[PDB]
Amino acid sequence: PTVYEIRPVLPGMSEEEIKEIYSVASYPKSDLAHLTCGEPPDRDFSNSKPTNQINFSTFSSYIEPYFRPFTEEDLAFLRERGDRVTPFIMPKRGKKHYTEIWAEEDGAMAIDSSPPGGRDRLPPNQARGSIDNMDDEVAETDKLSVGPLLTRLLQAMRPENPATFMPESNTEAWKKATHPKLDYNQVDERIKQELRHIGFLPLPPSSAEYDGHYDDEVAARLRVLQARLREQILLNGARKARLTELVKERMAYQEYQTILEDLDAQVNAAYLKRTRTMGPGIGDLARTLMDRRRRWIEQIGAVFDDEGITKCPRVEDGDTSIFGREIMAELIKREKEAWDEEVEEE
Amino acid sequence: SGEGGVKYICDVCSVDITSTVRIRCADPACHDYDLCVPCFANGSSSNAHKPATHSFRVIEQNSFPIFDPDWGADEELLLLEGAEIYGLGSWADIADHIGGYRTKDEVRDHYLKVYIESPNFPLPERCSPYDLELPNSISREEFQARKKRRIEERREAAKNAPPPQPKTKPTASIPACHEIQGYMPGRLEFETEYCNEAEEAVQLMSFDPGDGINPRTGELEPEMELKLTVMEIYNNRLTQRVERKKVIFEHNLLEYRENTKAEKKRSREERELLNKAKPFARMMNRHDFEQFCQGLIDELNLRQAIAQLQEWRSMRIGDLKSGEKYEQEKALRIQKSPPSGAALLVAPELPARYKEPIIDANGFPRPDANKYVPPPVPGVQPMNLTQDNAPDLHLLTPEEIKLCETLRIQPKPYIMIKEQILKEAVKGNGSLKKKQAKEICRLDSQKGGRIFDFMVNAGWVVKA
Amino acid sequence: EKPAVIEERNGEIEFRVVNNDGERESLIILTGLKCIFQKQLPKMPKDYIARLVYDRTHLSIAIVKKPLEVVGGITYRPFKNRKFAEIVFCAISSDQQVKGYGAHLMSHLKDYVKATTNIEHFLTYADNYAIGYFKKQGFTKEITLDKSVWMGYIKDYEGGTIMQCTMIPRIRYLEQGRMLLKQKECVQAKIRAFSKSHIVHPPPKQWRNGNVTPIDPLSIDAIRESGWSPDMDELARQPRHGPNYNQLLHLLNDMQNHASSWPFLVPVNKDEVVDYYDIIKEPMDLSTMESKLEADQYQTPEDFIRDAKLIFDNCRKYNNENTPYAKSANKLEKFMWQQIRQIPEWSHLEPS
Amino acid sequence: LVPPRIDLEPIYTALKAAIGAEQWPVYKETLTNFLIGRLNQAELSERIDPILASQDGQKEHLHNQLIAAIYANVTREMPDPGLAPWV
Repeated sequence: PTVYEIRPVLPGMSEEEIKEIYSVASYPKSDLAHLTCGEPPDRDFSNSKPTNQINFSTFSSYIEPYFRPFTEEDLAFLRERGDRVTPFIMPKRGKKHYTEIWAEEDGAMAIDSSPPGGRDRLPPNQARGSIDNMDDEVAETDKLSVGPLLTRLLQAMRPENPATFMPESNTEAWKKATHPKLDYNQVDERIKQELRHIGFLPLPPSSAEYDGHYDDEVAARLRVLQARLREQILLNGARKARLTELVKERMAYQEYQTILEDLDAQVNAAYLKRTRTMGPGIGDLARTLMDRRRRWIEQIGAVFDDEGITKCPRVEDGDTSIFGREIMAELIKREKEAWDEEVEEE
Repeated sequence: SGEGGVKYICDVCSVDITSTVRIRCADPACHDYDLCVPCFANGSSSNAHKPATHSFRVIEQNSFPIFDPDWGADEELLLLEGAEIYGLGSWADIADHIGGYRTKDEVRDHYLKVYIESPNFPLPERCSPYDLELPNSISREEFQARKKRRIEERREAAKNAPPPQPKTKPTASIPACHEIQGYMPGRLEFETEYCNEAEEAVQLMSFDPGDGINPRTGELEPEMELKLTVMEIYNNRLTQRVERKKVIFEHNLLEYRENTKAEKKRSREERELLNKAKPFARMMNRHDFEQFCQGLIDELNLRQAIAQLQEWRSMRIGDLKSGEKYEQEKALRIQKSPPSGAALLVAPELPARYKEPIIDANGFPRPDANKYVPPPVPGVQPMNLTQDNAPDLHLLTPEEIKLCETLRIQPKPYIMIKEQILKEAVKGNGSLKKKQAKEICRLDSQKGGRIFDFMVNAGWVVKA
Repeated sequence: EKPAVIEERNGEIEFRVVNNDGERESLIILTGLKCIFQKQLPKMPKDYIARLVYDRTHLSIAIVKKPLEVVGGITYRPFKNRKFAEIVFCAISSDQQVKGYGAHLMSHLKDYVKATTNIEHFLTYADNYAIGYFKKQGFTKEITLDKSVWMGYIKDYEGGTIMQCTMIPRIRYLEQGRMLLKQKECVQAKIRAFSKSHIVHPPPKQWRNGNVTPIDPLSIDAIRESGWSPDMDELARQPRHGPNYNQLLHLLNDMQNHASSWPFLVPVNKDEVVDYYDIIKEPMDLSTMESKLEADQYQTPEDFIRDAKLIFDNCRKYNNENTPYAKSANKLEKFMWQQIRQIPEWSHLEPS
Repeated sequence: LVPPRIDLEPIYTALKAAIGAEQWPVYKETLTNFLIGRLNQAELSERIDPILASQDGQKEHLHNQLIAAIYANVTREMPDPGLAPWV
């Protein structure tokens, strides 16, 4: 007469029929499974376990530093931005070669290795010779130059794949024109004046550091790295600012919990004595501690109601980063403003 | 005996006849008088049994297939009786009771196929008792012979069967297989937790039977509410344990060896910085913490490299190779009296990840924060150009340094020749004849020709 | 129907499945179960039981009286992804044990798990005196699950005896009685439909004249159609196990139950100790002798007596007399000699 | 005897129109920095090649034309002192 098998369950079914299926006349409502740290990885643990464990004391001491309470001592690590003046200096080429200063401890200067072509420590930046002395033999030796400014101007051109067609030069009247004979020390000055007239060079003071080797191969690397450092400091500042924003609410929660726990301990220890002596009516202290605990919780803890005060964002949830661009941009802008203000003050 | 069955013994020979064909006297004068077939064959009579004029009944053993060809009525009945006694599921005892050397696997499969997993429901077999095809299909003699042969073969095999291997020590789970004293990866539970002494306050709690609500007030009586209030704290302690475990699982803090090795490989200042930045891991995920630490390390390395280069530039060192040479010689001198990040940033070739701004122009940080070939002129051997030999090498364009090498001419003479040719061309609208350039160069014909072709291809002059 | 069934039908008792959610009734039920389990397992620390019962991952099925009084229940932790569940506690109050609630409670637990999830196998570490109950409820001491499924997942318990039960799919254990009874009724009706024992045959024709002489059973038509053979007639009187299987099983259960035979329950591990095998050329334990008995290698009781004596001798040889090992071995010897002396047959085998 | 200068207004206005006042400040800054002697050919090329890129090739031509005009004026009259009014 009765059903001999177990009926399968279906979603959204009435409680009475649920109990009919179960036959146990009750069941938990919340499975409580969402508090699981995670389903076991479903592996094969039969592999021979290691024969050398690490004493749990060492592991506890190893993980202790990650959970210590926040203090004002570590609230000053962040809020510190460091030095921002010295790294952004560009020194010039030094006078004494490192070998000489090294020799400036004993009698090791007896040998002079001044380059024959590097007289006066400036082999370049000294126009010398003219096309009259040009020869195949000398073409292999840098005995002839044109001066610094003219060299830079000429190399400023760029090769494509005519460029010397001047507007009115095609006329025989221009063809008949003559010219003087200048010299490199004069051509450089003339080019300087011309670029002054155009606007590519500063106007002279109201009434050229070619010896510093400022384009040296080292200087380019120094400039690159200085740009990178100025780039990174702002990002570090933004991240530290966000961390400061979070740490303060965390500290407030710490200060609330450290007072909640004392009441918890007192109310817990004021009942163990009842079991110990086995008694009778509840004491006045045990009656009035519960109201105090409930008042504290229900009133004060409402402020900390936000869920994030005790949770650690998980990667699996998705874009849970606390460093979203939409806020990092503004943090970086504010940090740059602060840096500019400090520079103006400094 | 724990068995609840009934043992039947003959009333003449006192021999068990429960599992054998026997004959019973039907005369009312004899009550429960069972005679074994040998007793009713040899005709040994006792008490009031009269084998001369009293009718008898033949008790058959019911040996023939009904459900399974290899199983008879007696075996099925023993199966069900054991299920009643030994319980439906305890297969070893029921299999032993049935007999026939049917291992627990065979009995289990038989019961499943015949009753549990079959084209049938709790009404056994196809339709009804009227179906008698199987019993008539095989004669009783053939089935008995097959059973006897099987039993004899199994008995001989068991007599000659190898002895069972002794049971080894039971395979204890020992959940401590992880590389940590007191951790159970299969359960995700430690053996010593955060507040393992939290149970010390609730391990003696007892509740009054049948209570819970005041019979008068309708509110929980004072002792009940006091007892309940000391469970909330225990639940909160459990939740705190859970949160601590959740933090531990992320960041891979369970890898002692890897983390310790990585910490060892680092230098002193980086180690101090990481130890200072450690506490903030609780508020970030894995990637965020990795980016934070990497950014700090990158800033430190950049500062070190910039300081090193500034120190170099003041000693008159004019190239990275000579800088490294000087550093080696200074190490050797201070002795007389893998490479680190600061040593990679100053390498002659910069790392790829330092050739683009970290945060773009519009203020948003990047997501990944942390040619004309002149022919070789005959009889021309190119000479390598070195920064020590060529003073003004760092200005020539890449398209012209190849020509300089191929033509065996130093930079400054090349610049002078370029200037002279440019002046001569510009003076005359930019057009000149090939012999004009050949004369202007004042060198071998091939060299002047090649330089003129390069210039005209570039576009700074035009051939007349 | 046992008294438990009628009590349940009339509302005297009622079952509840409760977990540590944080309600009022759940806490009362869990605390009652904790108290009962602490009473029945005085050896294990109370803190361990308190932690296990009040856990957020275990379940609990309890039998609750009308004035909210708990009589007994079971605790378990289901491993859903591995298709098996662990039973960690089980007990019924001693004063109310006579009613017979154990079978009903186990049936209810099995049915609930079967009709709520998709688990198959139950693994448990049975007590030393609940083995009879577990065996009667379908469990067996032999494990048919692979080592990888239940290693590193379940927890060891010193002094326990692991067991495994494989549920039979798509059956209702609560109604097992009526279903099995109907199956038995159909089988019996089928047997009766062919049995010829209802025919009252006349006396043998050879004996009709008053003379009694031997008669071949196969000669009679009824017996001939019955398929009787001398071979099967002689074979049916030979028990599967040895004739002394029942008595030796009584003795084995008695000695295993005895707390004085704990060290010999399981063999010594080769990894833990190396010299145990090097010193003893005939290492014997209770499991090995039990298996050999199952193999019928022991032809005479002298074999079992010698095996026990050699177990004691090996225990004394590997462990010093001063150490408790050999003293406990000699005490267990006094115990099995006690049991044998209680048996008149084996009393004369004691040497002088 | 010294010939007259060469008109430069068109050669610079065309350049200013071609580059585009958007990217023009970068081009001017890079060119003046290189002229002063604070860069090498690698940096100047890296910074200016994108600006002077074109398919019709009327930007590099204007650059070369302006440089050639500046060079060739060297042998003509000295202009009126001061920044040119037409800038």
